[PDB]
Amino acid sequence: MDISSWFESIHVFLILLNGVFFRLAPLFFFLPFLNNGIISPSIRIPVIFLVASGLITSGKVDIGSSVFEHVYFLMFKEIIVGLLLSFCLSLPFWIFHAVGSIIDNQRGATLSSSIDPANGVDTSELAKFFNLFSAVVFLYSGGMVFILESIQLSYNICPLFSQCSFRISNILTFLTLLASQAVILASPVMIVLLLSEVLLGVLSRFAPQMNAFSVSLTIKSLLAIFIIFICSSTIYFSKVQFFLGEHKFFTNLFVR
Amino acid sequence: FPTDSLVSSPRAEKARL
Amino acid sequence: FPTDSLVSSPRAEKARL
Amino acid sequence: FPTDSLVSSPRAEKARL
Amino acid sequence: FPTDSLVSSPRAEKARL
Amino acid sequence: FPTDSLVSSPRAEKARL
Amino acid sequence: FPTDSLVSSPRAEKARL
Amino acid sequence: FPTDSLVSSPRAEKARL
Amino acid sequence: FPTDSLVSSPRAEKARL
Amino acid sequence: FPTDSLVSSPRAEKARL
Amino acid sequence: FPTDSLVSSPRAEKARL
Amino acid sequence: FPTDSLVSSPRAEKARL
Amino acid sequence: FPTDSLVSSPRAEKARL
Amino acid sequence: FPTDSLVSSPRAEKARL
Amino acid sequence: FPTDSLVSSPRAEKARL
Amino acid sequence: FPTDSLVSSPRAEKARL
Amino acid sequence: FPTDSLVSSPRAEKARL
Amino acid sequence: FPTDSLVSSPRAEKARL
Amino acid sequence: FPTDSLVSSPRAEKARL
Amino acid sequence: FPTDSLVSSPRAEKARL
Amino acid sequence: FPTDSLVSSPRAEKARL
Amino acid sequence: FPTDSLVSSPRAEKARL
Amino acid sequence: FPTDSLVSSPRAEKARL
Amino acid sequence: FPTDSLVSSPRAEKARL
Amino acid sequence: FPTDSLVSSPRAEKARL
Amino acid sequence: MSDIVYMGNKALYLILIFSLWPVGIATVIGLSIGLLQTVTQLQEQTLPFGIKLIGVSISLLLLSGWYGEVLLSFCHEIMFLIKSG
Amino acid sequence: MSDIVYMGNKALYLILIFSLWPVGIATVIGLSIGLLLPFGIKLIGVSISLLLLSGWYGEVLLSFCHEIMFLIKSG
Amino acid sequence: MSDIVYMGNKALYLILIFSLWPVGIPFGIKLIGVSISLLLLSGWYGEVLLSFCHEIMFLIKSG
Amino acid sequence: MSDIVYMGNKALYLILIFSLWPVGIATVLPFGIKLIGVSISLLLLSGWYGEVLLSFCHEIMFLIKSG
Amino acid sequence: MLSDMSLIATLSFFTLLPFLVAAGTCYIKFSIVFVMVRNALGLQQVPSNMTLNGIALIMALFVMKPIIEAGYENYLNSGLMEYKQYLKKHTDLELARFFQRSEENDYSLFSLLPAYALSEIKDAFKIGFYLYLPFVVVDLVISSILLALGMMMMSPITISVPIKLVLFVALDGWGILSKALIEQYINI
Amino acid sequence: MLSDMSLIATLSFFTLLPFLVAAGTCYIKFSIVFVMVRNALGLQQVPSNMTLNGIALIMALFVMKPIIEAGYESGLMEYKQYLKKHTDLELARFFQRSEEENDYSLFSLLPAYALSEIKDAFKIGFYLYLPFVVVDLVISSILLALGMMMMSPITISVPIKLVLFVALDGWGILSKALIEQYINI
Amino acid sequence: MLSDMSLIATLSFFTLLPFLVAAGTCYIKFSIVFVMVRNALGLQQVPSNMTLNGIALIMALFVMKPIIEAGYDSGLMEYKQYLKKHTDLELARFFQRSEEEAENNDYSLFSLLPAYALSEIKDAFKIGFYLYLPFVVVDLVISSILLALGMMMMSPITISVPIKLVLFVALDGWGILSKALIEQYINI
Amino acid sequence: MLSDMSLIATLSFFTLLPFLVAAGTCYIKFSIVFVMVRNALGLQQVPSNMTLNGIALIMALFVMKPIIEAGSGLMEYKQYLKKHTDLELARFFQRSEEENDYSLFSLLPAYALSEIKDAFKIGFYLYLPFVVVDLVISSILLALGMMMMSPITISVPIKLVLFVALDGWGILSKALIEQYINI
Amino acid sequence: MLSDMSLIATLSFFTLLPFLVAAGTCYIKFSIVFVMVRNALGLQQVPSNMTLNGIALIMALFVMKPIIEAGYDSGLMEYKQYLKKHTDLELARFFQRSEENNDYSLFSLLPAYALSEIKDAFKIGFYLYLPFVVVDLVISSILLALGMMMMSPITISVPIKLVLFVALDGWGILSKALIEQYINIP
Repeated sequence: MDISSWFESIHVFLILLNGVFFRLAPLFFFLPFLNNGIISPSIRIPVIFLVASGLITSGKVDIGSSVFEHVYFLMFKEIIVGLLLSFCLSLPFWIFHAVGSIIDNQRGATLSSSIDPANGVDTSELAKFFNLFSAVVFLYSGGMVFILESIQLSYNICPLFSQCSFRISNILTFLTLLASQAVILASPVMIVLLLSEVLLGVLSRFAPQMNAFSVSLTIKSLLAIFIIFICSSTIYFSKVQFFLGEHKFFTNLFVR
Repeated sequence: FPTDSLVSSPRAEKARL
Repeated sequence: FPTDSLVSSPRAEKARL
Repeated sequence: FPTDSLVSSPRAEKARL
Repeated sequence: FPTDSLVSSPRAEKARL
Repeated sequence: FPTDSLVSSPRAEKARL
Repeated sequence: FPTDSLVSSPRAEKARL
Repeated sequence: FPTDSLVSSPRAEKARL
Repeated sequence: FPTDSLVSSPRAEKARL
Repeated sequence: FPTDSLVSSPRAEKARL
Repeated sequence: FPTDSLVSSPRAEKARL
Repeated sequence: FPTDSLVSSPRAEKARL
Repeated sequence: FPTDSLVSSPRAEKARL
Repeated sequence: FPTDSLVSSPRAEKARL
Repeated sequence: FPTDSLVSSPRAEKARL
Repeated sequence: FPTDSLVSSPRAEKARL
Repeated sequence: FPTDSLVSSPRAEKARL
Repeated sequence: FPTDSLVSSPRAEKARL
Repeated sequence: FPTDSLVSSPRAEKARL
Repeated sequence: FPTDSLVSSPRAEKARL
Repeated sequence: FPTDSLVSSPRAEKARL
Repeated sequence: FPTDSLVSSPRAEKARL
Repeated sequence: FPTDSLVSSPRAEKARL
Repeated sequence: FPTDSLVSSPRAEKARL
Repeated sequence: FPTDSLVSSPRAEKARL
Repeated sequence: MSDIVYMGNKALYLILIFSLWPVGIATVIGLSIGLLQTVTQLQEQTLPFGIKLIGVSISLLLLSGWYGEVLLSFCHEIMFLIKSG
Repeated sequence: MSDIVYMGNKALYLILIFSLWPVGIATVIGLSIGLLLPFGIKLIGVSISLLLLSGWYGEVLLSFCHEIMFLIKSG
Repeated sequence: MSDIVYMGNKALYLILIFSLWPVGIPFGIKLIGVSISLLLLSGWYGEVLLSFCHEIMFLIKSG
Repeated sequence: MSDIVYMGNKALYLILIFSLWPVGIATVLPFGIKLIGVSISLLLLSGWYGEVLLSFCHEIMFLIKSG
Repeated sequence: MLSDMSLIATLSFFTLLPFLVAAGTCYIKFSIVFVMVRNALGLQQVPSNMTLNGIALIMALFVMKPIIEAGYENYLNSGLMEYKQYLKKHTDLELARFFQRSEENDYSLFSLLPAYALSEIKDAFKIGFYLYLPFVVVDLVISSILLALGMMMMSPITISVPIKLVLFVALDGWGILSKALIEQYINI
Repeated sequence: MLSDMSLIATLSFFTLLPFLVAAGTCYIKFSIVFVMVRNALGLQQVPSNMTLNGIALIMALFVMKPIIEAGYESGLMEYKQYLKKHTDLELARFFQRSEEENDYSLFSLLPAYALSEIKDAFKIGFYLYLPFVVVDLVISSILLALGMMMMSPITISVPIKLVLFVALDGWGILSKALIEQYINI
Repeated sequence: MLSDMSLIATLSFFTLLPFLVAAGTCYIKFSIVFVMVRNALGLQQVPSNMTLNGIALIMALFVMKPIIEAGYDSGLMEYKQYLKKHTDLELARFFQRSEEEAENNDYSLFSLLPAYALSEIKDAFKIGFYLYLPFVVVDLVISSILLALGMMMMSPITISVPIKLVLFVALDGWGILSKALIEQYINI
Repeated sequence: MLSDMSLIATLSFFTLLPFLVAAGTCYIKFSIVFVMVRNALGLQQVPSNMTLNGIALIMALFVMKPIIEAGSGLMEYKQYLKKHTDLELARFFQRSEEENDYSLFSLLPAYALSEIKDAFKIGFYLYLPFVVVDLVISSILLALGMMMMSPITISVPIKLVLFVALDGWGILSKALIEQYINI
Repeated sequence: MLSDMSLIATLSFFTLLPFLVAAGTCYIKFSIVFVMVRNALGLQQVPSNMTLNGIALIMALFVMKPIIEAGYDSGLMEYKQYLKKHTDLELARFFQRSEENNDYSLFSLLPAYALSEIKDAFKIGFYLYLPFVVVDLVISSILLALGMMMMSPITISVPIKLVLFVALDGWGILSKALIEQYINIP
């Protein structure tokens, strides 16, 4: 009876769904809008599986010929590719979080934890605000379509049932790329606050018996927030620049 | 809308244009 | 609404326009 | 728009062209 | 409603308009 | 409710209006 | 209830009105 | 009940009124 | 009970009243 | 018992009254 | 238990009374 | 047991009494 | 597109070329 | 066990008493 | 494009080459 | 075990007693 | 591509070679 | 074992006794 | 690739060898 | 082994004894 | 390949040997 | 062996004995 | 290979030996 | 070996023993 | 090897012995 | 133009406005007390902190109603935007 | 909800008045010793002030807590 | 209550007396004096703290 | 608790000895001479400080091995 | 009524009802918004997630009443078409176009439901970011004041919570927010 | 014994009983207030949240005794009256309008009661936070004026807050006040 | 074995055992005191919280052994007597008034357990306050010494931990604390 | 093979196995010592707790090898406890429980408290050289005049190089296991 | 497939994977070195901690990829050989003696490997902290020489260190050096 064939087809479909979920979960981790602190575990998994089902039924998933016998190599390849994809897609949020954190450190609110790594202020608020701002701007500028297209490209480059080789020398530059972008973006605030505290130091040099630390903290806070406000015109296009850069970057990671 | 000023929000710029 | 000289004040801009 | 503008913006450059 | 005070609440602006 | 007060509460402004 | 007080409670303002 | 003080307790203000 | 001393507890106020 | 002192514990006030 | 003591524990006050 | 000394243990107070 | 402010946006470089 | 010491361990106080 | 400028963006280097 | 030295660990006090 | 410079990303050295 | 030395371990005190 | 340079740049060392 | 030297290990004290 | 300087990569030492 | 080096070491003492 | 060099390494000592 | 305070490794003491 | 005395490498001490 | 960016700039603008007066009073007090200490050679840091505390407390006490009114207006605007998002 | 702003004003004034006495006496000691190790004297002064005003602080704070409890009794 | 006030006053008095002597007895000379005072009075400090803790333990056991 | 007392007194004496030499040299160009003197003193005595500290660390490791 | 096949289909559908509701209704938006607001207040576990989830479920039932009625009238005793129309009304065009197979009205809820879920997540996150603004304003003001006073060893978390609670109470918070959400999802 | 379908309804109600309690009784206010007090004291997880939830559940049972007994001997009307007298009717009317277009349906009363109770609990929490915030700021000011730029006040404010809450009697008087507001009417 | 209804009763009681212990069996005092000592010593995760909970549970079981033995109406009466011994009766009477509708009866079980729990929490906070005093004294003394030395950016908590630990070792600490608590909660 | 009651006992023991290990074996000592060392070295979370806990668990497994091989083994475990616990506290708990052959219920809390106290003592012993070097660095910085310079950001390299020269973790683990081994 | 017992073994091994990686493979050294460099820069959160942990995990997976591939079994002996290659054998011999050149056991080898990796990581951190300590000392000395002594070089030094480190690309060369020390980059 054809019911047996139906059961076989459904179970094969479920296996493929499990594979796509294997690839998608790291992406669902390194993403600060569907972060696992705002979506319940009883809603996250069905959404992930529905996305996987839509992707596979749309015919945008590439499958080879089941070349590698042992499934463990396939599993670890899928895990590492998922981690690489998540890192590629989390770069704008991470770099803006870093910008916020270093600006907060410049202000001095988290300097207590900078001195003592045990206590103080180890949680930043301006950094979280910047992270949310960048996340929502990316999301409403076409983020979901770009993420899905990146997933499709990842499937295209390294298909599910094949072995692919990576560029180590090209994936070892992620950390320096992140740091460079953060320092580039936060350069105005950094230089303004540094010059302000240098000038206050000169004032203290010409004013011997005076406490300059509290005044420095106050002026740093005010100047930092003013500069951030007047700098809210150089943030939008960076999202599109990150679109192009991350797309070509993730393209140039495998032995294509 | 004087040109030599502060931030000059985008509505002012579009009004100038 | 002569000149803010430091802020935007959208109501002021719309009133000027 | 001026030449030595206070601070560049995409609309300023697009209008410059 | 003086035109030059410390605080310019929205009610003050609406009243002046 | 004097006009030359530093900062007036919403009740003060509404009464002055 | 002096009119030149620094901080006035809402009860003070209501009594003055 | 002298007035040369900051925000006073409700009993003091009510007694003064 | 004195009145020209520092801030006192509500017992002092209710005894003075 | 003293009437003018730096500290007025509640026991002292209740004893005075 | 002199009244001129800098500090006075509750036992001291109760014994004085 | 000096009477005019600073804070003392309960043993000292109950011994003085 | 003056050469001063020796850092220029990509639009400036593309217009230069 | 001489007196007038700043601190007094309970053993010293008990021996004195 | 100049040669002695402090900025040598990759697009500038490619254009110079 | 001299009593003019403040190093008076409980062994010293017990020995003196 | 003068050698009196900084890190000089691999494109510069490859072109000089 | 002396008695005019600095702070000493309890072994020294026990040996002295 | 002068020897009296700043950064080693392993490719530069290979070229000099 | 010395005796006027400052605090030493228990091994030194036991050997001296 | 002067190894007396700070910048002496392992390639430099191998070539010097 | 420096019997009076003002430092301590278990090996040095065990070698002294 | 020198002995009064500014920087050495296990390579240097092993080769010198 | 110098047998003095330059460097005292365990090997140095073991050899000098 | 010379009496460097800065800090002796284990290989240096073994060769010296 | 990009309602999200508009709201972000509005929030930063409100931040600057709210934090202007207390921060300014604190830095003015600190500089004045430092100059006085330099002139009369006292070398004490407790006085500026105490007077700063008094001034900041008084200013924050005085500005509470206006702060609340502006914040409530902003929140109502946000709710209005939510109604037709 | 004027009671909320009233409570905020009460809290601010209480903080200011509680910080007034020890910080003020520390400042007085500092200026007096600077007019002609200041930290030791300052600490002795603040410790004495805290020892003297401990009961007053406690009773005032307990009165405030009782007032808050009365407010939340049927609020 | 009674014992709470006594313990608070005792803690404040301990703070006062512990801050009294080492401070009350040339930054390098000040540092070496502080070190000497700590070395000489360490036993007394520890014994006073231990006696205070024993008072605390007695108060706990009494309940 | 003899070991505790010995370790505490030894730590205090080590602090005293370590912070005695540079303090005596410095406290007992407005700033360059002092900086270079302190630096050369510390550099000369750095090896001795390290050896003493390592010996104390070996002693405490042996003590905790014993009990 | 349900002889031997409609019974199997109905039981299967009711067994998949939890996930179908949790990934194909308005419950996702309400749950995400409530969780994000609760986290924006500075609290972590003060309101239990059971309460917020129950409120979200009740609101989802209120929104889904017409389609539920139509489905009960048709199937148990046309509803699929109404559900598809609802998804079409509340989805994003770009996501559905992507989920279409290839080669440049979107249907097949099999390929439309993921688009609806992603659109709901995106909208809920936007609402949460909108609601985060006044609270982050309070936090930054408190941080600036604390730094101005000279104290830096204490985080503004201790003082931010009462002020955020006061702001939310004065705004009336939950009632007006729920009214706004229901007005957004009910126009007719 | 019991009827067939009535048995199904009773089993369904008992299955949904924990969620109905969590979103439909005074347990919300007690739980929120106790968690707020715990957070205000500065402790992380010392009060053993199981204990606080158990106390809140017992207090909720004490509050719900009249309505439960009234329904034990048609208590649905009594439950509706309780909700109506302990909620804001504007939200209930809005949810009623969310339907087709003084009945106050039970489904329309639960969200209104839940949101109103949460708002009231947040107000109570704010009223509770004030003395502890005052203590923290006072001790921080004293430490800073003393001359110390370190030693965060949160390592010293815990004993002071604890002794203040002990002198106030804290939990007992707070629970008495809450239950007096709710049931003593 | 056991009857039908008695089986249900005992199974329900065993099911509610963790929450019955949580509502108060002298375990609350031990757990709170141990966690407060851990916080006071400046440690955040070192004493392995599960270990403290285990020793607290063992002590609570030792204290509850007379109740269990005298149990098996006898067990309920002995438990009520123990509660009345270790509670504040005024709150119990208040809860009796709240439950029923000033009297003089033995007591009510449901009206006595929350009173015992709250009294236990109050006593636990009292003992915690007693315990924190020497540690805060040591912290302040070290901070004063560091400040008088001249250093302004040296965190006292970096160096206060060894002194606090050695003081607590000299006091013998945990053993004496457990003895004090068990002597509070034991007779004779 | 365990049909009726040995099966229930085995399942219960395995359910309580992690708690018994954490509160009845030597794992507490090693875990506390490692966390104390990490805190002393001025590091927030660099040696993640998973690694230290795994090392402590492996060392505890090595220590409990004779106890495992004994299993009758209950008496051997009791002998080990009495060997390494404090007998006075066990006697006091026995007196409290009742009204030679110390009870196992009495032995567990006594052993736990003794291990905690010994771990604190050895942690205090380990803290001393790091405290000394930190204070020396702070003092020399004060002498140079860098009053506002942070000593924490500059003493971490010295602490780390000292711990490396001491060989640190290897010798510490050797000392701990030698204390708990050799019967 | 996994009929009766290999299934249990595989499930247990997969469930113990996090702890095995944390106390086992090269993840420890990379994580510790990265956190040490981050602390040496003077800022606690310049990169996100999750980012550094993920990068270390990816590098560890790349290091273990040849081991897994050679396993195809023989993977256990390959892992033993790797552990022997990258640890001190004296500590392993001591642990094995405690248990009771023939061979080595995993139980006697894992803690020794972990301790050796921790020691090497701390050595690398100490070697790397010194230039940034030098920059901080230089800033403090400049401030003292100019006369202004109440300023805090903490806020001044961090931007300088950050800009230098990102300008000379410290992270990329550091990662390349570490993974080259462990294996050969293609």
